[PDB]
Amino acid sequence: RPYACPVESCDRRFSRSDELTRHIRIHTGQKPFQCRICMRNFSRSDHLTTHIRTHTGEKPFACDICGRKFARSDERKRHTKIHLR
DNA sequence: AGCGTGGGCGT
DNA sequence: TACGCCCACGC
Ligand SMILES: [Zn+2]
Ligand SMILES: [Zn+2]
Ligand SMILES: [Zn+2]
Repeated sequence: RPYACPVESCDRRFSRSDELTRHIRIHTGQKPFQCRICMRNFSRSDHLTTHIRTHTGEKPFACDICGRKFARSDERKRHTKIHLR
């Protein structure tokens, strides 16, 4: 973690330069991705793709046990667990 | 439950 | 650099 955040309030260190650049955004308020539908702005590309799903209702991940659908895999993961109890 | 959003990192 | 996953936390 040879990359440190120069913001005198922030404590963060990163392994690559791109992690730092990305991180900077929290400091600068830069939200480079706009949702085409609601115009809302987002700091990341991946976050934008997942948020759009809220508009379209697209759910690419289904539970293997019950077939319940989710917009995100993390949502799926959180859910499969319930089948243990 | 739904979903914003940061961190780690393969590529 | 940039993307796009996973993974996790928080409300
Ligand atoms: Zn910082
Ligand atoms: Zn939107
Ligand atoms: Zn299920």
